[PDB]
Amino acid sequence: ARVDQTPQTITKETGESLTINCVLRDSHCATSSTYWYRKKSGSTNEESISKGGRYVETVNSGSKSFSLRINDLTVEDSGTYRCASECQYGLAEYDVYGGGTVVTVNAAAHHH
Amino acid sequence: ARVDQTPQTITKETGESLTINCVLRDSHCATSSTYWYRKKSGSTNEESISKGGRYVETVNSGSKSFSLRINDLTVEDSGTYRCASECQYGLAEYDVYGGGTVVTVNAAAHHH
Amino acid sequence: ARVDQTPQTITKETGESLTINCVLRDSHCATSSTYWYRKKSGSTNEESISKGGRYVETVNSGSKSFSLRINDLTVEDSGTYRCASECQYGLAEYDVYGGGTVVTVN
Amino acid sequence: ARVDQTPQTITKETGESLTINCVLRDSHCATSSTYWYRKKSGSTNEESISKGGRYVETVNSGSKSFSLRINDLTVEDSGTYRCASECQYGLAEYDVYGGGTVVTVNA
Amino acid sequence: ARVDQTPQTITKETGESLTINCVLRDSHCATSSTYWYRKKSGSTNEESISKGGRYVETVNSGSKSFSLRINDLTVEDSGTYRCASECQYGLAEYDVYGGGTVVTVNA
Amino acid sequence: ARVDQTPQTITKETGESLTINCVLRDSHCATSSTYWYRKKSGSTNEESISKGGRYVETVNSGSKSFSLRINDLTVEDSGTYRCASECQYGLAEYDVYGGGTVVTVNA
Amino acid sequence: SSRTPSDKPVAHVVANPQAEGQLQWLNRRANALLANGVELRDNQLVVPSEGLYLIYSQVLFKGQGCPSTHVLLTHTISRIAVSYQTKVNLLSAIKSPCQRETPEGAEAKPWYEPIYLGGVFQLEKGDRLSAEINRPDYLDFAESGQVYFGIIAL
Amino acid sequence: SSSRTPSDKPVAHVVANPQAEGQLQWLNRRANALLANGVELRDNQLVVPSEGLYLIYSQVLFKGQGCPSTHVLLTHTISRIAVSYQTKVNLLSAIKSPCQRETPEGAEAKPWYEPIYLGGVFQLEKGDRLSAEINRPDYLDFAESGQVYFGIIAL
Amino acid sequence: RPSDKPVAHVVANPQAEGQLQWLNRRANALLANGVELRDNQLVVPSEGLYLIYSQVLFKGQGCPSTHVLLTHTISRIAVSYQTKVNLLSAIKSPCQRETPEGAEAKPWYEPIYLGGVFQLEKGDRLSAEINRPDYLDFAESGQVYFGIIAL
Amino acid sequence: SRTPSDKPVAHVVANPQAEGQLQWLNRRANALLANGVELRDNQLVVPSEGLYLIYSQVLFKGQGCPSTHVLLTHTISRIAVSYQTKVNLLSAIKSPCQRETPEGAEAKPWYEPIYLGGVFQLEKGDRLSAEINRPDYLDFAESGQVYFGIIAL
Repeated sequence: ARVDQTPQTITKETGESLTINCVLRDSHCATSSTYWYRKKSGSTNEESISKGGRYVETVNSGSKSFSLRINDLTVEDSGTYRCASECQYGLAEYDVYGGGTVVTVNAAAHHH
Repeated sequence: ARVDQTPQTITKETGESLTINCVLRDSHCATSSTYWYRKKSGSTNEESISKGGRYVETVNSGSKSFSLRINDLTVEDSGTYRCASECQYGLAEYDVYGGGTVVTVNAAAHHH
Repeated sequence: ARVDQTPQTITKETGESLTINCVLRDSHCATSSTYWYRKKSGSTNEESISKGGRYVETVNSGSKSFSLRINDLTVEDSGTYRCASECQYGLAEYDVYGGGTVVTVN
Repeated sequence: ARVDQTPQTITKETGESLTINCVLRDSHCATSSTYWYRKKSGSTNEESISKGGRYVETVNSGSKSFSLRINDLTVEDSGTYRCASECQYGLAEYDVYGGGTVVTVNA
Repeated sequence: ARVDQTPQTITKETGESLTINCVLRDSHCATSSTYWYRKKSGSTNEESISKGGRYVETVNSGSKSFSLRINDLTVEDSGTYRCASECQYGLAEYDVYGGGTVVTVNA
Repeated sequence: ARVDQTPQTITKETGESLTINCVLRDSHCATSSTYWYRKKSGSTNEESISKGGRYVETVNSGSKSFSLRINDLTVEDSGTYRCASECQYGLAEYDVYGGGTVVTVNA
Repeated sequence: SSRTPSDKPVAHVVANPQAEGQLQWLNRRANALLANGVELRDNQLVVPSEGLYLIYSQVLFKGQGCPSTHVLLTHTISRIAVSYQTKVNLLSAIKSPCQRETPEGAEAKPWYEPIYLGGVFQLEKGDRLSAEINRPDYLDFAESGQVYFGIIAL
Repeated sequence: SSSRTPSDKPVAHVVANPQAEGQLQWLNRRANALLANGVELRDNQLVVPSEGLYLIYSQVLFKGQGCPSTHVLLTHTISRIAVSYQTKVNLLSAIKSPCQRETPEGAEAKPWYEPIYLGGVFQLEKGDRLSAEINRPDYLDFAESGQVYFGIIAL
Repeated sequence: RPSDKPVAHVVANPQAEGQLQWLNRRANALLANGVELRDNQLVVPSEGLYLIYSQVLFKGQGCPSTHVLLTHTISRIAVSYQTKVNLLSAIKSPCQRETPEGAEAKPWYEPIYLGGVFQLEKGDRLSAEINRPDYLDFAESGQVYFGIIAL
Repeated sequence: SRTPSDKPVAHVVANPQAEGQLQWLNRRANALLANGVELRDNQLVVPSEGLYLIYSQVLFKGQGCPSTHVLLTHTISRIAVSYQTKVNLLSAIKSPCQRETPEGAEAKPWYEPIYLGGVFQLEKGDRLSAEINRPDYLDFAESGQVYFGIIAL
């Protein structure tokens, strides 16, 4: 099924770390050129997530799987996340996608 | 142990094809400088198998493992076959070995 | 008069827990063979409660008394509950019963 | 103990600078809620020392130590002076005490 | 011999005050990170003495010596007392110990 | 008794062969993780017997029993020989012991 | 109406005051409990579920004089387990009931000595605990909570 | 000081006042003592804040010296007066004879020590008044610490 | 068959004649879910409300004329306050007369039990101790013990 | 003072009070552990790639020759990040007792030391460990009789 994003629907609370895993099934796609796209709830932008800091990316070529750990979760980090990979064999060059949505609730902020 | 041969003892019949696989365990050894050696049963000199014709060599870079398929099997191809690889990190150059024995049985024996 | 079921009528709400107590007054019936039966409002079957899980039974043979606590109450637990016991002295063998109704509102 | 009143049984002149220092050892007690109590010689009643004037208190929040300097020392200031603090951790709330005596001689 | 406990065997009476003095002989050790450990007679564990109240510590850096005056002596104060210090010169970090025993009888 | 040594007090001159049997009565003890100890002429302490060697151990988890055949019998020592096992159920972790006496003379 | 819902197997049984010179445990009395599965078979409590329990019991001994000096007072909680079918003591205590002076003349001296036991233990399904005393002729169940015995599922 | 454990379960562990004289005055603001999560100390009585199963315990240390009446009985009882039944009833009780007849007639110095401990689990309701009591408050030994105390805990 | 929470019930070693040593690897004894047994000290693994208890049985075969004082104390050293303080303690005098003497036979037994609820913190070291460990009777089972349980 | 050494170094000494075991200590006089070398669970962790000198000595003493024929061994092992299996870098064996359990005579304590040293290329995070087979014969009574250290050359 050409890369399989595994955690489809996840629900975390403000202050957490969610891991999204994708495993490649196309033997032409490489774990070297990977990209991540998030689409903030209610808008259709699919901006590109950058590799660094709050977004740590773990790649393992042996099992041909990559993940994207998001730490210090806020409520502004709720949206549909996609993984991507760059494939190339003969004269053909393409990329592959997935899918998985996150919903984050707050902490109610108990006032003294 | 550095380098693990999977087919330890095989007993195929004349007219067949055996593949012997080796897996690298040291992250300093490369699947690029791979070599194969045969020792014909009854003699001591270990000969260097030439990759071509009956001796075909395959490689898988993800798991750092290589194999050697031998086709058109005769009965004179019975011996102890080893794989080898060249490792090199900083001020170091060494090589690694394994082990795996072959017995090929012939035909006739038309029981009358 | 041979077994006294004390909570004759209980009305509890969905989720709570009712306890039914029975006390033996005949010293020939044994607390080793106690039985429980419910008859759900609208059914013609006396069912036997199995001793385990939602149905916990506590017995004290010194007082010849046993109890039946039911937890996680639904509205499907509305019916008439009876307790039972097996008696045996000399050549005599008999059984004993009581009476008490349960209704759960949602 | 949990509070260390340092200058014990001092005997000075009808002068001044009767500094008594106390050191807090329990990390649940705070140097913000500090209290001082004196009990004269021969009496059966503990009074509450009020700060200001003759009784000045210097607080050291860093050192978890506080002091109580008594100036213009008179002869009616002969007694056992104690220091106190209010401690509070989780669900526990208590207070702590020490000990230290002063005797004043006159010219 | 890298710190010298002077009072090796001392025997004082219940209600007294013993001072145990240690002199630094290794010029790398500092009188600032000094620590005290006692081992109560009959136990196989050395426990750590706290600095305050009944345990008063006097330090003099000129002779690189520190002392430990212990007051209100009971019969529970019989054991092996050792002194310790933290030494550090350049790339090396170590600590040093001593030895000295106390026995108290009642009255 | 949680563990039952059947062959106990005996006097077998040097040179013999017979198994000493221990039967587990606590169903939480395992036939594995078992160790054996023999005394030291019944004078000082018990020794910790090592693996195999001059000692024989028979284990069968079906019968919940382990044994000790006295092979290559020389004069090592006399005393009470004990068997032991490691038992553990849920939140509990405990062990069990045995006992049995052998006396060796010579020719 | 039992308005309070509550759980965890619990028991606090008291001696029968109207039981001559014997220790019969009761639950159908004032401030005593036996609920959520604990069974009283033969002055023995049957654990209804595996878990960690707190076990406690007290016995108060009273006699109207010490005639002989051959009296040893005991109070013991024993356990028979499914895994090891022998009665073993979990908590035990002994107390000398008459120190000395064995009342020679004009005895008329009621003596009182209490004993309390408590501890935490792991019990399994079907375990049978029993609180026992040596001389049930010295039981003083005349007042209120002078003799009792209980377990509580922690 | 900031605490990192939001604990609850109504609890109380009060210890006797040493400064008090011949009385069993209970305190909560002393060192290793607790009184929180709704339990209030009214008239030397603990007031249960919520229904449930509680663990009740108390210890008393009796110390005297010489036997004047030769037959003294020391009592220690924990009582409960409940909103459901407004009469003070004994939950746990104990009796102890500290001096068994013989009273040294003529010689001196013989301080006797006899402690009493009580503990049990009970069902308490909101507003129940529990009380730790003794018969002779002139033999109390509240010297040192934790020799006489009284507490409840919501299990 | 689950677990529960920090718990401990340790009993004295019977084969330590004339000494008090708490053991955890013995029949019907517990030490699990974080409680540590150091040098006869229990280390509280979590801050919270705990139940601390201990019983000791003292036995002697004779009454001396020194007015014997038997003491039993459970102590606590906290990270906040580095001093040994008594949480629970009791004292008892077992021998009233002037030694057996005329009838030399005094097999006396006297037990003492302690119990209470406390708030303990991480790293606190609790210790149950007695002043005269020469009269300790660990002859039978569960006659001397010491334990804590997280309430 | 002036100590611009800056080079990975370690020289650890046996614990004199720890009995029947080889537990390494560094906070002892004339022992060092600085400039990146960390000591975890009786293991030295190399902080930087380079050429190292590894050495260790053990002294064995026993108070008589039993009939077990003890084979005293001493090996320094290296577990690498590249190859996660313990491999021996330096090893030595010594037989101290070639005589029968002294029949009428006794005492006569035997002493046998073993020293190991070599140069190796080590990587970051490699865990070196000095170990012996019979830690009940270790004689750490005096000073510097058992030790183990590396220095970045």
